[PDB]
Amino acid sequence: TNVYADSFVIRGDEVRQIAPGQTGTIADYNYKLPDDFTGCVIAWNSNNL
Amino acid sequence: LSRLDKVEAEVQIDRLITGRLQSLQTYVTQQLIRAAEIRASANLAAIKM
Amino acid sequence: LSRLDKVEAEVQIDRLITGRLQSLQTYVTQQLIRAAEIRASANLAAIKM
Amino acid sequence: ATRFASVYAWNRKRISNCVADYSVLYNSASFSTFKCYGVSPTKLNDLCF
Repeated sequence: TNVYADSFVIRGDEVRQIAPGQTGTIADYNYKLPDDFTGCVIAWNSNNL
Repeated sequence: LSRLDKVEAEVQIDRLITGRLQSLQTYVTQQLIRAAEIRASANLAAIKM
Repeated sequence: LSRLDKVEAEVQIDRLITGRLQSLQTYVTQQLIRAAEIRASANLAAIKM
Repeated sequence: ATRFASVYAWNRKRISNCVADYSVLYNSASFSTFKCYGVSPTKLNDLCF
């Protein structure tokens, strides 16, 4: 019905928080994913930029 | 509920729900069969009356 | 089946199978008990006949 | 601690008769892995051991 692209940059460690049902620095204060989230978390290295 | 966060708790609670609901269904099925036995005995007693 | 890959689908389908099969077993058990009640009533009606 | 034990000789410091605050240990997030088993990292502050 719609697609929403949510865009940001984080440590390659803290990427492990971006999933439904998680906690931590990013999950707690920056970006929280709902328990019934439908979607794809797409992330890639950007140490070139 | 005092000890696990939601997505981890939900697995545990679904186990409890499943087994408690199977305990209830067992109780109510045995009560339907006991109810038929007493129903027969009440019909007999009404005939004897 | 339109939305999850096979291995992730199989867990969800196994949940649906479990709950639907428990619903069917509950139906058929209550029908066996109802059948016994109607059997007793038919036997009584054959006696009254 | 300045220097840790060797993992063959892992050291068990007993912590007891004290008041804790595990949100200091968690949310300060100088760490990298924080797997909590059987207890949530958050409800951990709401509980006694």
